[PDB]
Amino acid sequence: AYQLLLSKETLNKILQYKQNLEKGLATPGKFFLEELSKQEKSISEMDITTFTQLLIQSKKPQVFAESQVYHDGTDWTLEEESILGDVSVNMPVTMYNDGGHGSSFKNHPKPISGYLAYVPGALLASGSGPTSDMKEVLDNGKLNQDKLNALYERRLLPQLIHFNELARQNEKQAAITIPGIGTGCFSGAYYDVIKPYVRNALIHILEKHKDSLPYIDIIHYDPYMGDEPAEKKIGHMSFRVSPSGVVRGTTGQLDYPLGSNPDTHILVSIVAWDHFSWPGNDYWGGARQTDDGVKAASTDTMGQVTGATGVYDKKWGRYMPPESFTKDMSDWGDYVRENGIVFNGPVLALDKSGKLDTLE
Ligand SMILES: Nc1ncnc2c1ncn2[C@@H]1O[C@H](COP(=O)(O)OP(=O)(O)OC[C@H]2O[C@H](O)[C@H](O)[C@@H]2O)[C@@H](O)[C@H]1O
Repeated sequence: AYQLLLSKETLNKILQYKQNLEKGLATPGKFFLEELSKQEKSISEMDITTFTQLLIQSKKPQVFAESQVYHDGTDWTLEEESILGDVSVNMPVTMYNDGGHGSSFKNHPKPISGYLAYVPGALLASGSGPTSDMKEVLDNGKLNQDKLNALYERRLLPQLIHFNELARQNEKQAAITIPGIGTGCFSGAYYDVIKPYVRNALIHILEKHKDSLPYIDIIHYDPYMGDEPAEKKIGHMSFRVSPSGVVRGTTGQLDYPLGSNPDTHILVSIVAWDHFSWPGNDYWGGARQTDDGVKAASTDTMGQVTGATGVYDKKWGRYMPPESFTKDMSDWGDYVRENGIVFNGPVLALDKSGKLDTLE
């Protein structure tokens, strides 16, 4: 029902980390250790896929990565955090509204079927000393455009390759909507300077891998505000920058961009996710707030992850937990605590040749 993806570089980091845990050169963080203790095998006796799944399973339904983490053995180590930020997840979804924040959403008369790809952006904020992503892309506290290009390339390429093959298997092209990933909460002190960097990072990936993405046609980038409305042609792809608060009538994220439709294109939206949380994040707590929480609440994301069938509330634009649970603490996070649900699924990685395959 959901699929975890990662780059070649991320699998090399899992491999190194697994080796170090076997050799005694590393010790696991508190939350990864808790998930290992719920299982019988040791680090040495486990395969790389089981190891990867248990590290991903340390994610909690709700965690604010920018403010609630210490980046040490008390929660998640800088090593685990390096791996976790690179993990993305995708799932097919029924989109019930266009994704408008607050009361602005428009309900789909007939729910649209598409896909969500949850990808964490550069974590450049912290309430406890520098993050793994701050160490990588910052040179003396200044944003490095080329290091940011490398980070987003590593995170977004496994999903871009995944949806390119899916659109070829469906005989359609791809229409992908992308928000201003890493430009809000995760930008920290760089809030006033980050928007051009994320837009240039997306241009860079699509310019680099255009030969590997033929069945990808529309890229609709909506950073809400702080970017000039523009149309750019990257090879065969059309990259559009249409900030909703700048360009009135902009197509919503969970809606078909202009020049795409259900018969010619498959609809994919990127979701600005968190290193340490389950896909919905804030919406596990009932709040339809961030890009992450608005997109999970506006789709059946919670139904995909928990396996339960919820009920869409047209007035609040939220996918609510089953009536049988609530009749009796009734948000989606309490549903998972009541039923013992864990975030654990299949995981694929890009190999040397640039294709997705098993981790063993
Ligand atoms: N009313 C609005 N309507 C539409 N878009 C908005 C609005 N306000 C801001 N945006 C834009 O929505 C875009 C994304 O901003 P963010 O949601 O913070 O994403 P991140 O990657 O920085 O932080 C990830 C964390 O936030 C989640 O909790 C996750 O689970 C993580 O914890 C920005 O371009 C905004 O300008």
